[PDB]
Amino acid sequence: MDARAVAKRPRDPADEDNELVTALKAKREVNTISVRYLYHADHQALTARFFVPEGLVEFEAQPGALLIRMETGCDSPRHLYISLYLLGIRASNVSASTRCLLESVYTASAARAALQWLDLGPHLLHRRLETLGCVKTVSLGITSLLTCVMRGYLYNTLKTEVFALMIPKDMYLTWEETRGRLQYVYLIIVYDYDGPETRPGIYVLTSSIAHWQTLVDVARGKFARERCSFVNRRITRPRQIPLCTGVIQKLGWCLADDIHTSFLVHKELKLSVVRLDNFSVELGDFREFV
Amino acid sequence: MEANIFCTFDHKLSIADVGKLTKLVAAVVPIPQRLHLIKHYQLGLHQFVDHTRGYVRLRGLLRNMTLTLMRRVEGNQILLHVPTHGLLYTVLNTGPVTWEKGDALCVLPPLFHGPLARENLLTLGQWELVLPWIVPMPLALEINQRLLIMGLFSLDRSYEEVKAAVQQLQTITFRDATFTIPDPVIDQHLLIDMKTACLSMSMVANLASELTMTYVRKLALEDSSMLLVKCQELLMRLDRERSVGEPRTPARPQHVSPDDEIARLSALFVMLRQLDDLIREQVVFTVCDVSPDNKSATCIFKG
Amino acid sequence: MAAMEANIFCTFDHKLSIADVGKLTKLVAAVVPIPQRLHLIKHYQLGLHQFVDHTRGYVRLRGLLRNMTLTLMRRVEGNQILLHVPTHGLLYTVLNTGPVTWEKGDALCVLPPLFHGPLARENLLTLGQWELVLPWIVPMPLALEINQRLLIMGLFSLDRSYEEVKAAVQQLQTITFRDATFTIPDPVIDQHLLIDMKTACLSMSMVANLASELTMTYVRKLALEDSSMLLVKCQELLMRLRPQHVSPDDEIARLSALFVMLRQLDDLIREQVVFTVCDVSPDNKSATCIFK
Amino acid sequence: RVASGAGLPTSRQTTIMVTKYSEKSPITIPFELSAACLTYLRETFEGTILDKILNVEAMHTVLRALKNTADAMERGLIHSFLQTLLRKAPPYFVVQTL
Repeated sequence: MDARAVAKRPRDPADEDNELVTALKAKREVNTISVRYLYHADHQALTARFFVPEGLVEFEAQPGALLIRMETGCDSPRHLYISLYLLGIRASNVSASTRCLLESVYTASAARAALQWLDLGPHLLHRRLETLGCVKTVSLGITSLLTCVMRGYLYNTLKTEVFALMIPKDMYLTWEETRGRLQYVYLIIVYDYDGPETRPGIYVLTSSIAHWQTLVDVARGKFARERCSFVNRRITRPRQIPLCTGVIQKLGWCLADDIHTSFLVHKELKLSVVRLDNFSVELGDFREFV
Repeated sequence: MEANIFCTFDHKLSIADVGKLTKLVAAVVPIPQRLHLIKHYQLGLHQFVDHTRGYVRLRGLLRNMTLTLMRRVEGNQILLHVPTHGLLYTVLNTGPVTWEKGDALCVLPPLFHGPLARENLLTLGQWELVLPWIVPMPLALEINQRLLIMGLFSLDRSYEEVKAAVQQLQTITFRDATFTIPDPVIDQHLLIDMKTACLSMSMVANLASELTMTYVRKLALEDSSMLLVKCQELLMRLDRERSVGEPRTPARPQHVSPDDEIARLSALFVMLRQLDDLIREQVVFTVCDVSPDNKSATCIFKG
Repeated sequence: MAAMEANIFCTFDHKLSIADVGKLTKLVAAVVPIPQRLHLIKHYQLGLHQFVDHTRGYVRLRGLLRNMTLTLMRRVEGNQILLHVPTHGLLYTVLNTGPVTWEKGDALCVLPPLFHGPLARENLLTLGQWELVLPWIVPMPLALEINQRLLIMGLFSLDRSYEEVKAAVQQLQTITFRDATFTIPDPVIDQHLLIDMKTACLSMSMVANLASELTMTYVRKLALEDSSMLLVKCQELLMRLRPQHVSPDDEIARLSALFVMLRQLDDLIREQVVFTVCDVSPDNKSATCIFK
Repeated sequence: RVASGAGLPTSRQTTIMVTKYSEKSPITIPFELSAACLTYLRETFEGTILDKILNVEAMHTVLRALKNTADAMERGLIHSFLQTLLRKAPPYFVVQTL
């Protein structure tokens, strides 16, 4: 081959005409559609359309929320897309005032019954849950078309605006007074153990730690209270087999400096939340720890 | 242009056989080692098929094998392409179980059952193109637990209770289609792979007993997290509240050789390393949207 | 600030000889951990050397590297040093440092260096009472052995008298692998290693409770009727001289928690892969990798 | 065939037809180029006397790889062709018996 084939600078797609234009330029046809600049041709982010019942449109109508699929023992619907905020009423982490606050908004023909699917089972919630990503461009309707972000930065179409993730203040915690310039986000479910039933809490933990070994070690200190309940239930209840004090999982990373407290106001109701700004998405598997 | 992996055959190909490859335009294909050219013998999982070796040997080799999706079937060539991490990649639903949106799919070696059903698509002269199953992650955790319990019962068999309990583990039941998992045991005697694996759990289940006793009593003196005192009584191993037999403390090792005690710890973790391949299931794809009739679905690559 | 840079420039402040600068050309594509990530870094921050302590504890040095960001070496000039952060998933090429067989297809994990059998060790570089130190990249089976034996050193020290412990350490410092001896730089029992036991000590007892009544007896079931090399050999290692509960619905879930402890107990010696070899060079002066 | 006398079996016509097939054996040549040699062959810096020299070696190095790749293509064509003949060649004592 010629040396020009290797000495050449890499081809610029912007220097090339759009592929739809090439078919038109060869025949000089003029369709009513303007293909001279395709929209959404440049997106590192990945997305998927999610048709959702209208009873879960609340709060998510503002972009930036953690969708999580919830498989249910019923064979239809097979996979309801619970909002992370809707799961907070189940959480013991939420303050009793905050629990009574948002819960009034969630009454619906469907969402109010969605909580019943959690209570019925015996197995732990993380076996049902599966993280999906983050909201962008809600369709708003009787069957709203949520657009999840599997990976990459959230942003408005045509890069007009960078959407921010909304993490509720009650679930948030810090591992250090002096954050590093980078800190990965980790959604975490914690299973405290009690007689009749477990009453799990929810946590989101930005941390400069990245390696999994050092990450779980600091959690073994702060959650040692539930850890004491974990071994205590084991000696208490043979045949019963509780497992996992908690479940770390990677969710993304943020620049730390961009973080600042904020609040969402749906249906004229303030709700203070931590607000990651330029938050790239990097989801990972659930990682059980004892 | 795009990077590709050519994989020409050797046996003559009927034109009708090439049309079966047109049904496999985009499906997972294991490869023993990355190369720019691969013989069709190396192609597929069939290169590592074994007789006496059990399912564990396939999974232990397949985890090291590099995945590679099909791109464009052509004449004498095969255009394989290795997925890049962080990008979406459609996969054919070769897996018996129907896919669901958002699941973390992960490769497992095939487990064809008793009676004949779906046939291998390419029986090209003795060699045949088997493919690994694509399964959702929660089921992959489930199938691995089934075979190991069936190996725990590989010894005892004459009793009716074990004879029925294996039949229940043999029959999985899940959403939509149900399936049956073949018994690793054959002709009474166990396959060597399950025997190497079942003993690897049996070592940790028993060697950990006496060895951990001395290490609990000393570290528990600090009463830091306080749980270590409860950990000391965890080792009594019982359900009923036994009364006045008077060994309330767990039994402890005695008269061990000073050097052999070190070797017993070396004999402990080495069993964990042989056992590790069954312990974990790395994700390889994460499906987003699913095509109707579950024929195929887009999946971002992982790993 | 801006996302931590993929490309990092390090400039040496101290004067360096014309001979030493050519060693950096031989040092190209080395794995160079860095502390804080920044577009321009002082050379004193560069390398592993600043974390050394008078205690010279190896167990802490193994931990601190795992929080550090690895950066491959690239393109040395007359002073500029073009460190390049490896973004995940790309197929990087990695020049080797420590003498080891490597061999294609092994997983890799960065570890602090283990001095060779002569005990002689010329420094890779020196610069004004300061020495560059690049942690070794090792095959995964090698990393599992070097990491577990330190845990054996801690548990053994918990009981037996200090005189017998130190004599055992010389038996433990050696680690043959691929016909190549290695030795730990001053292994130490310490609070950094004391926590390695407590996370293990709780991990051990949980397996004894999660174990099935059959699984503890399963090896004894085999010796009663069969015999083999692995069976007879393990029988000396531990045991002293029909199931009662046929509950498949219990065992299917009882092991499910037992697999959790097997994940946690392995993680004390398991570490995240940093690279995955494809084809070691026949010269064995370079290697091909991915992961990140 | 051949004519034969009376009282003997004859030789009815025996048409015979056969079809040959074909084999295949593609080859490939990897070759490496240093990323610096590419970036110097591509971008051109200030016209300093030293950079022009390094740019000249960067240009010749690509020809050293291409011509080596072409000669390797011929060595492999001879190698794959001779490897093809060796599979087709019977051991001599069989050909002598035939």
